[PDB]
Amino acid sequence: HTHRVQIEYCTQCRWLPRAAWLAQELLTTFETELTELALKPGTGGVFVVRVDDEVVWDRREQGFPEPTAVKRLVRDRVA
Amino acid sequence: HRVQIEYCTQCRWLPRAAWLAQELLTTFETELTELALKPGTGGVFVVRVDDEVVWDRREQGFPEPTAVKRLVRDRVAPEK
Repeated sequence: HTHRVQIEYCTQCRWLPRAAWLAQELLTTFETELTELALKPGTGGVFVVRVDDEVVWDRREQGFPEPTAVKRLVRDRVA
Repeated sequence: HRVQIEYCTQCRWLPRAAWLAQELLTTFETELTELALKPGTGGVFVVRVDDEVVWDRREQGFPEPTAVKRLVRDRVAPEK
């Protein structure tokens, strides 16, 4: 466990459940490479995934975080 | 306010850890800066609030939502 992942979801948009889901998807696939995964309540329309402080996925740029797509971008950062 | 949940990875406790995270984040969304899930060793299941352990499985058993939410409110901000 050496890398950290963070998911910032828009709280008002009731996106906690999908954030939680993604957290489970990522933690189950990268449990051995992640030191921890954090959920950060966000402002409005916000839904971003960060790996080691670096943004890897932004909703209003790449759309909905499809598991596969986002898991591939997260893996590259933890080859 | 930062909360952390360390669950035993080998025990396949990710799902229950994720559930609790949702329970706590939905009740304390306005008081928490973030809630983290930390994969743990064996049989481990503890909840921490501001680095302070508030719930430990092999001491208080399964993290019943109400019980644990009350202890978390106690650290964060004692309201109803």
